[PDB]
Amino acid sequence: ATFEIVNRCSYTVWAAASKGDAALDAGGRQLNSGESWTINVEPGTNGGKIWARTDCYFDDSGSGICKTGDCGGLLRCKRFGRPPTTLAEFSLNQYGKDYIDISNIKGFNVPMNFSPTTRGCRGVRCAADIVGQCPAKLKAPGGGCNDACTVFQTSEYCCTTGKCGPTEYSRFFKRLCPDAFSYVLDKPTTVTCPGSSNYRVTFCPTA
Ligand code: NA
Ligand code: NA
Ligand code: NA
Ligand code: NA
Ligand code: NA
Ligand code: NA
Repeated sequence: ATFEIVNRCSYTVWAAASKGDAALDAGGRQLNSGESWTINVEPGTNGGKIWARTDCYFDDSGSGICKTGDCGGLLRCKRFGRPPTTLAEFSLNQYGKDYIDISNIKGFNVPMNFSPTTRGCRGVRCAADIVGQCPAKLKAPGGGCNDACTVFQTSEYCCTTGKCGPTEYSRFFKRLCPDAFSYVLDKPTTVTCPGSSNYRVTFCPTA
């Protein structure tokens, strides 16, 4: 499957793509404002994620640091990124269909649209100014808006027992972005697409 990743932000981002225990395609790349990077994701990929990283520095070996979404200091991510990270999430070719969503469960750093480029389903978007409106206690000094699990490490925010409810913090994310997951047991906003669809992830879609 192809994913075109497009940076419409006025600032550089470092795109990242991983399924948690491996890179997808090259795993990461710099995208200056306006640049597009197309990756190939193997059919059947389960639990894939794409995200933006901000304020990165990398040496020639591709080692360094980002202020949001850092994946163990690598340009080319093999693992998931450090919150806060707006997440494009997908599982492909799962009994004949693809499943996509956007999640704020690991916080928010960059606004995002995640849409099919082929027929048969709609896209999802979280493009509100969540960083600007972020509750004081969730603001990440390094940048972005943390989720409450990251900040407070409670069973209720992290849904550790599989029994949690919405919270004042999850409701903030849900108010600003109704079409993204705001906590683990949120009413799902997953979209079913035809199996083997192709996609576009756009950072700052309303820029
Ligand atoms: Na992101
Ligand atoms: Na990184
Ligand atoms: Na998530
Ligand atoms: Na506030
Ligand atoms: Na939260
Ligand atoms: Na936007």
